[PDB]
Amino acid sequence: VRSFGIRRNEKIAVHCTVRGAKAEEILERGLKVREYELRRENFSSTGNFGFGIQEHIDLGIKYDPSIGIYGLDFYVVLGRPGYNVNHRKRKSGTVGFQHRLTKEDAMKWFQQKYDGIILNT
Amino acid sequence: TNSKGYRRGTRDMFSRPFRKHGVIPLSTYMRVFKIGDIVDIKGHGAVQKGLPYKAYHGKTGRIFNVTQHAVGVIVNKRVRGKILAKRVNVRIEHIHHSKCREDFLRRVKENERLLKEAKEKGQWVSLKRQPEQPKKAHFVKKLEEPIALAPIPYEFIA
Amino acid sequence: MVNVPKQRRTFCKKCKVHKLHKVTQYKKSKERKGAQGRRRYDRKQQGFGGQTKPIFRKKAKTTKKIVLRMECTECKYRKQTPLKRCKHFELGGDKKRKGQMIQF
Amino acid sequence: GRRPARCYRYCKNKPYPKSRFCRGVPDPKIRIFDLGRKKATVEDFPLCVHLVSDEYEQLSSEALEAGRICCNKYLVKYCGKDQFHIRMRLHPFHVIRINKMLSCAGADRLQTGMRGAFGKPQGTVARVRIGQPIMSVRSSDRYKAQVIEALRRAKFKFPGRQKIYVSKKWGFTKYERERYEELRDDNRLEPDGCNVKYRPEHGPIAAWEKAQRDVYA
Amino acid sequence: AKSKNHTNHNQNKKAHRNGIKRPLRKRHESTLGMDVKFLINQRYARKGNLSREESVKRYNERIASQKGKPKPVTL
Amino acid sequence: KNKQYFKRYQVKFRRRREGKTDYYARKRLTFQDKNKYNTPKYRLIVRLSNKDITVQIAYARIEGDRVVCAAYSHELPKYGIQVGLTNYAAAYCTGLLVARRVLNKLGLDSLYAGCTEVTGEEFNVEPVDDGPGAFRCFLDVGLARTTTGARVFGAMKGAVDGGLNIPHSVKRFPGYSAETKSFNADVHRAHIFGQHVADYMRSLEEEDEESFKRQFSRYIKLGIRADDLEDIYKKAHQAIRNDPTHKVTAKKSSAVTKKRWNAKKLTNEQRKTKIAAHKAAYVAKLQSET
RNA sequence: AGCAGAGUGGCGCAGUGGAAGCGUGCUGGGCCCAUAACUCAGAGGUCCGAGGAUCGAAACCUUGCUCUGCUACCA
RNA sequence: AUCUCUCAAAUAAUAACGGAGGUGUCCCAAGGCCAGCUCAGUGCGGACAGAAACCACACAUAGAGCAAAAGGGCAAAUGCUGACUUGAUCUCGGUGUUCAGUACACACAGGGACAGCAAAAGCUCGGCCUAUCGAUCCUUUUGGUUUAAAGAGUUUUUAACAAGAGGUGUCAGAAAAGUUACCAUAGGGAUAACUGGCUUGUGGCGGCCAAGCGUUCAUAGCGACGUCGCUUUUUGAUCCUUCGAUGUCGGCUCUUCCUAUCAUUGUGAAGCAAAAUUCACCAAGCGUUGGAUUGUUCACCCAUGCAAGGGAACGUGAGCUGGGU
RNA sequence: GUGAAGAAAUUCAAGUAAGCGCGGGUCAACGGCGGGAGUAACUAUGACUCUCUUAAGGUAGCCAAAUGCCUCGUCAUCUAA
RNA sequence: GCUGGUUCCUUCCGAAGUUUCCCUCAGGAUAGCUGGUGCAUUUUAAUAAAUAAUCUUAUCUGGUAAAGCGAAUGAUUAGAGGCCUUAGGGUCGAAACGAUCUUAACCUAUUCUCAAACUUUAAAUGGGUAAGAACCUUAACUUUCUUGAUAUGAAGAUCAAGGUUAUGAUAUAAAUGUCCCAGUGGGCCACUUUUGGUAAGCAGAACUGGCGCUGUGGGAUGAACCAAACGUAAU
RNA sequence: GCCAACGACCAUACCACGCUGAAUACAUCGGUUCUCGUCCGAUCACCGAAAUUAAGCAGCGUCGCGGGCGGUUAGUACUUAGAUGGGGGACCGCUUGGGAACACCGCGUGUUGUUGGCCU
Repeated sequence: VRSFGIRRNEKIAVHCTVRGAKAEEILERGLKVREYELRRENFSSTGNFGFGIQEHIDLGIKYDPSIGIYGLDFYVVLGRPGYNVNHRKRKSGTVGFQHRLTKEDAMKWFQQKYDGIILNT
Repeated sequence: TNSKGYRRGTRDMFSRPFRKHGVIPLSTYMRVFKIGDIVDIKGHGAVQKGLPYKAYHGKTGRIFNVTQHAVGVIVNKRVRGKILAKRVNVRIEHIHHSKCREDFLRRVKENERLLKEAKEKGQWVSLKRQPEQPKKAHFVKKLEEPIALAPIPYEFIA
Repeated sequence: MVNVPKQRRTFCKKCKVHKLHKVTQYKKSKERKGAQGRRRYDRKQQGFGGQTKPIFRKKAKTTKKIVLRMECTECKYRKQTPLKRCKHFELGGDKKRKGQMIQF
Repeated sequence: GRRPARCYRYCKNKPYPKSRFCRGVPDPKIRIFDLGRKKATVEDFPLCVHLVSDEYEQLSSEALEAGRICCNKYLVKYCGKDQFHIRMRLHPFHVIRINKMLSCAGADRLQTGMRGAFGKPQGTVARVRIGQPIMSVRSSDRYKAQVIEALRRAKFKFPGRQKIYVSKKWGFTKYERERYEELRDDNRLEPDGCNVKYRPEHGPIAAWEKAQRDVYA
Repeated sequence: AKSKNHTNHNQNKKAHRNGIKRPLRKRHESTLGMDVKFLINQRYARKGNLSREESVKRYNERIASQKGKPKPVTL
Repeated sequence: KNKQYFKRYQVKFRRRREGKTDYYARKRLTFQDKNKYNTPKYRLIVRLSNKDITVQIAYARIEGDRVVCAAYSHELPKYGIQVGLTNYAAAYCTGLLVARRVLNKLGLDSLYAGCTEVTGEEFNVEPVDDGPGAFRCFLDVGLARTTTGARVFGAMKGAVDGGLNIPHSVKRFPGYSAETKSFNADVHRAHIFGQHVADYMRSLEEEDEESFKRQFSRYIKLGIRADDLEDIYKKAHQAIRNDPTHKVTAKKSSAVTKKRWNAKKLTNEQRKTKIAAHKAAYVAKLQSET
């Protein structure tokens, strides 16, 4: 784009995906950093949402000043079991209005458990 | 200043007419043609290894080739004037059947049967083909609504 | 640029199987006199005719259709095939690395 | 180079385009295709009238502008400024076919005896079938004597023979005047700017029902 | 020198003076340019049709030697 | 958005919507050479569900595809197999089923006996002489991926060991270590005799009682211990080699017009009057306020 | 009518796809009894317009605008 | 030579120095083929986060990509990514469009082989198809391990057959710079300068409606913006006639006819008081000049004039003149 | 002509003079002999100042010359004009 | 390869002005047309159940008119409908985050017109094959085969059954191999269809008819216009 | 009346929305030791069933979009053929016979192959 000296094929960033039996603990290590009464948006209408943090040391790790400080963004994806029909190899179909989520479904799930009030700010 | 050469002039011919693009049917990969099953040569846009070139498309022909996945035809085209035969090789999905034989074969088996019913009374064959004729001389009651019934125009002014 | 592999396995006219071959050039093979044409053009210009057989101007092609002799490694047979009209050329290949950015 | 008017009485060159391929096209100055109170509703102007010709006559771009200005000045001096809706129904997309003859001054000295004969654009023209309505006015019923007795001075800018129609439609809509009344009365004609709505029944229910609501309440 | 050229005029009329004439007509047409063999496989079978009265009926009793053909009705 | 977007749309056909074929494999599967005219190509079909794995034999014609032979895991209850209907062990006997069922159809029960004592043998059967040319068979993988170790090859394995005739290679077998064979031919003896599953019962025999409450459940409901699995297969295989029952069924019948059942489609008299039942309500909802 | 082309910092030019290049003016101070010269330092760019292709175009491409060149005919 | 889109009137074919363009390259992957996996965009998003990056989720009928122009095809591919490999192979002859149904070339289907991926069926005899290119003579490789050198060997040389390549872009193939006002020839109207001829963008030439001007007053005289029409003085056009010759530009002398009228006879109009002058109808009867420079038509003067208008067979060289040309 | 290989025709080697290139000299030898902005208490100018680039920049004199497209140049005079 | 002349009569027949190739573009070869020379033969040749050409019957075949923009591809005129929050001016407000219009965006419904290089359908004229005895069904034989166990299938030879041969209207006769046979390879015009140009008795063409080759009766006249296409004669 | 597998014709079969679904099932769901790919046992893969009829799928409803198909538009438009037919040309009127279309109105919303199996 020439605006930042960055080009094609740069290996510019790092990412990953985590699902099942490991995501539920790293999120709650972030909710104390998130002060989990989170703002309103912070939210998409798909029923999944995410946030971004500074000071990635405070989830119970050693600082180790040879590594550097890092601000991070996160995105957790909720769902309904059966959603793989859009992503299975065979007999693969869409959803409809249900069981497809809205923004309220996560906002229910954010406020019912973990008690994250919506902060309509 | 050009035809000369090899696929020029294929505006509406050689493509697929509307709402039939994408993946080929699989009916036409199944068909079978003996020697003498008279067949057509036409255009296609879904087997891009082979074509009949710019002049042929829209002509039909005999088959005297039986091969792996090809058909070799005899076909008449106009030179001025030595109208010759041509032997064209083509993958099968360019090709549709004649149905012009396909009336004539049931012109056969009726005649083998309608003579077979004629083989019990004798007369008469009546077995050739005749189009519509001068019909008759009816008399026609109204029967339905006597005459006048008078549509006479007046329509110009608008 | 035409990268080519240094080794390839093609038809060998002697072993009648596919075996590894080597590939080299043709370069020019200077006109070794006194050959049959050479003993005629040198014949008909012992003096005072002046350049009858026409020596040729009017250059046309910007590059020549290069050829590569294909020596079999096994039974030392050599063969021939053209390759298409490209100005740049190299053997060995320096194999292209797909998907990498230009460094620095 | 603004060649005289006699050279294009016949559409005999090809139906031309205006392309995204050839750059160099000059300006058609007709930036207005309708005059009068364009902010009027349909109820403001019940009357309609066109102006039409009787050939396959090619029509030049220039008298369209005269057709704009000449009937404008009569209608602003006779029956109020906003009491009509002038419409010139026609766009000159067609191009004329010119080599410009600025071959003077000596420093150039070859171009063309007639080798070769390509074209350049200088203006536009318009192509007219039989009965193609061109210049039309949507006004009230009390100015029929105003428009046609101004339409004289626009017929004598559009060439040849031209007849004059008085419509039986209710303004510029696609509906006859006596036809206009009875289907308007309940819901079936819903008013808009220059037009109405044809048959809100299909569909499927609520648009008929929302139109059912406001006419009752 | 641009006089008049390229033109197909009268040229058709002079072709329909001798009739337009589909090539000849033939019965046992040539066999060339095909599958080259297939063609010589017939050459074996062209050596095979020896019987009209002698071996044509000998196999028919040998048809019943295998009590008919009840099994292979699909293959 | 997308109003006129429906107008220029067209589809991919029907089985692409419901995700059944691909049209890319099957066309170049059933690409018959045209020199042979209508000698069938006779491919073999294997499909699978979460509870069942299926085996079909079919061929194409002009109108469609006649399916001469069929199989299910539903028949294996007649052959002593109660549970585990999605095993590679279970994959073997299913391909073994039709492998002699066709031999009853064409009468080739004697010849082409196939691989008898299976311990994981790469046995392509030989084309015999002086008589019946053997009925060839071709393999489809449907839509699943043909990776080294797919269970669809296990349906081929009982088919090729029963006497069927396939151009068959071995590099896609489970247990044949891709880096690098080293054909451990005895791994199918652990596969076909279910030992790869039977160890998992034994390696969870003493660790979790809840393991049996989890998967390989209902083996405890029938007392199926982790010892006797292969002999259930071996006794089934000779019984498969005895006779397939050719699915005789004579209920005949409780089927027809029960009960209606699927909402016959409301013709023009009950369409517009349903609208007329709905049109008069909306003027009544306005006549209520005045 | 092809074409040699050019149009870049106030002005002049240099720049063959990774940079905005040099010089003079212009701008500030020191040096001056005060002005110049002298000394240090700063500032100065839709690279003629619209597009093309691409990892990036002042340069590569053609396209129009401005402007010489440069000989030719004769809607 | 050569490629597309039209030009093309719905088979094909096809025109001009008609329109829009393109090509003499490029690629060991941009090829061969199995494997997974779907882009143009756009919505809601998410520390630093816009035109900013990156991840996520929905809508995504192809609005992309496919080396290059333009068409066409293209959706678990013919694209993205990945694996692995050389069919860009040897070989035999036919067949497709160029047309005389030739040759080159390029595609296409085989038969035989040797293989290459894929589990198989299959797919592959180069770029997804319409371009991406050449004949003898030789030079020259690669060739059987090949015959010929004519008396007989041996050995080297050349010579031959067979596949390519070095080469012919004016593309079926000569090796190729000028000008003759000293120029001498066969001829040509198949081909101009001159004279006539149909045509009129050009220009002289009127009509119409009136936006306005004319102190007021649209129309006395004017008439813009636009509307549509005749002549042949030129100005080009075109090539129809004369190339075995039509003596081709001016002025002098000199008959003539012509109205679209300058002024004289008879009127009418007016912003026509008169004098003066303008408009417009009818009207070719006599009139339309003497000079400075130039070779002139015009141009521009000086003067007469109570006042100086346009035009015709290029009017006219066996009447001249020859100043230009 | 001299060397080396080679059975030999032949293969190269060492060589290698004059020419052209290479180094100067020369135009009473052919033939050449630029533009750009800025700049003076009116304007106009350009005595000047900067920059560009060449083998060096038309110098002393002439002139719309018999030689200036623009031409029927701009200005007095000869002329009734 | 360029011009002039190329000498006796009647009878018969009667063209070319095109494609390619060529340092060709005024000429030659080339096919084309024509003429000659016979020769083989049809119950389509000698005191039809077999053909070859125009319509029918049936069957495929194309995007040109005509349309078509309330589909794409564009280009394109008018306002309207708006929660709008893209929001430009504001406004009641410290701004408004309260509220209020307006104006730019936007969507929704439309609307005026258009297309040689845009297509969702789509003509007449004209393309193409077919309208049987060289058949049509039926047997079991053949296969040295890559295919397939009926050692299927495909094609081949050979028996079995078979009406009157299968649309109309004709055939002034059909059917072929040489000489590559003399010429000719410059054309012209009208109607529609039509580019180039403002255009023309100009050029540039596709499909016919005619002129050159052709007199002729008729618009006085005039190669083409419209009647009709020319053995000697009377009506 | 359905369900599966394989299809075939490939929108009357689609999409948006709403509703239902007996059985057979299809699915959903569950685990990770081996085959096995994986950043990630979610997609893939191996094991098999606790729970489920919500979705998917099927069936149906909507003066639903869409598409199929009929009827009118309309003998209109264009048109092969013909003329001593007009018009200043432009263009149109007749004789000769083929003859449309979008719009506009209505009807319809998958038919089916074989292979099983289910039985409201």
